[PDB]
This record gives sequence, structure tokens and C-alpha cells, in this order.
Amino acid sequence: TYTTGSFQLILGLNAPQVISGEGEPEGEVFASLASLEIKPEAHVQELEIRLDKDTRYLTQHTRNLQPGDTFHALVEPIGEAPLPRLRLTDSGGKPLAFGLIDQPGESVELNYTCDQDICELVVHVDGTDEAVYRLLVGINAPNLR
Amino acid sequence: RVQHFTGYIEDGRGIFYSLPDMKQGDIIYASMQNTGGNLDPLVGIMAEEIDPAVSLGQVLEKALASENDLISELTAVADRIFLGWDDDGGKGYSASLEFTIPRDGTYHIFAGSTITNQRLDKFQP
Ligand SMILES: [Ca+2]
Repeated sequence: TYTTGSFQLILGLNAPQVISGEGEPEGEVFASLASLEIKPEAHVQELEIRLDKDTRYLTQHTRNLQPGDTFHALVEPIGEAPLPRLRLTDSGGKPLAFGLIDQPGESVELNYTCDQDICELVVHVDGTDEAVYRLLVGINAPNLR
Repeated sequence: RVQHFTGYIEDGRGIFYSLPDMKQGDIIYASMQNTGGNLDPLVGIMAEEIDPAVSLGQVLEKALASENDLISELTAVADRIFLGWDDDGGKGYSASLEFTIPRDGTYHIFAGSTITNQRLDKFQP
């Protein structure tokens, strides 16, 4: 089988002490990450959520985001259900973005960009002003429409 | 030129500090850190001393009744009340501010609490 985990990589140029595994950083850099040369890989996930009478609030936790990443989300009702409210907060509850109703008022959308070293996000959808809605979310995916 | 201060905030009642006779061209620096409780620091600088309580209360009045988007309404009110301000520029929720003294005169520094939400079951600023 394959294996999974974290790793530490030390690269040297004309520095024979690297093969000992104890080389401290020195000199001027010579290599860089290759993935930075092309567009960031997108991730998209879709879910169906239902707001019962006693369950009019719904929260979901997201995976950690690296600095410079972007976040997008949108919600569209399955049928005649009214548009709910949407907002984005971190793990402590600090608000970060609020949903905007589109001019063809059938959907709500949200956008955010990452400033901190590690960001943990929470998506809030509430109808506490058998309704069912579709939740579409993406990371580095501006084409969610 | 560095000075330290310590205080206590109760239910969003801020504390004013006076900066007598600054000169044009000076640079002010500010930093505010939480040392106990659930305080979320906020710092602002202004010329004429006026209590922000009446203006900031209307922000809580609007959000409590609707969507209103707090982060929008707070920025608009702050950009009117203060010449310069910062909410979360430091490590965590701590504030940090750089402000170049516009003209010659005296100014006031305002320390207090911002409007935030700290729950995941319901939204309540
Ligand atoms: Ca703050």
C-alpha cells in the first residue's frame, strides 16, 4: 500500500553536510515550489439540507485554508421555500462575510479571502426569521455558478 | 517614547486618554491586548473628545432587529467617528494602529470594546 503523513525536506547545493540530515539554512535560495506556477486546484462540494420546524439553524465546519486562498458559497431552494440567511464566521464566532441576494432573487451568495496563517471557517445557514435547500460550496472555485 | 497603561472595561464603556500638544509630522503607535475575560479590544484616535456610546448603540440597535450586516455598519460608523482605528491588526483579536499626526494640536485616544458575536448556536452581537 501507499503511506500518508507529514514530512520535512532539506535540499542542498554543493553542501556535503546535507546528507547528515542536520544542514542549517544558509546562502541564497535556489529552488521553489512548482505548483505555484499554475492555477490553484479547485475543490467543490454540494449538499442537500433540510430545515425542520425545530432545526431552523444549521452550522458546518470547513477544513483549514492556507494564506492567499479564496472561499465561495451559494444556496438555492429546491422549491417554493423562502430564501434563508447565510453568513460566514471563524471558529470563535467572529463574523467575516454576509450573504448578498442576487438581482434575480432566487439565490444567496458569499465570498471571502484568507489573510491569517491558518483559517478555520464555519458556514451558518438559518431560517429563523419541510423546507429544503441546496448548498453549494467551493475553495479556489469562482465558477460555482 | 513608550508609556504603559492598564484598565478595565465594563459593558462597552470606554476610556479616553489625552495626548496634549502633539506636533505635525509625529507618528503615533498603539497596541491593546486582552489580559482577562472575554474583552475584544478596539482603539480609535480623534481630535475633539465626544462619547461614542450614542453612535455605537445604534449599530447594536440595527443588527438586533435584522440582517443589517454588522461588519458593514460598524466600518461606516467608525470611519465617521474616528480619524483612524483598528480592530484585529495584532496577534489574535488585539489591535495595532499607526497614525501620522495631521496638523499641530492635541488629540484624544479612545480604548474600548467592539461589537462581536461569540456563539455558534445563534447569532447575537
Ligand atoms: Ca479586536
